[PDB]
Amino acid sequence: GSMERLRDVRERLQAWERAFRRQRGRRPSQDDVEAAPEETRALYREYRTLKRTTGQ
Repeated sequence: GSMERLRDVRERLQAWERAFRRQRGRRPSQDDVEAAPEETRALYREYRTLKRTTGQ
């Protein structure tokens, strides 16, 4: 179905958390969070809130 969206999102999330926890090594800040666009913000905050809350 959505190969372009899934590919972009999947890659965006992977790289995101990748370098994120690599340099940040902790919860993000309003500076980096508000730095990203709406779409990205939702995606990041989504996997971030789910991963942080859940703990998986």
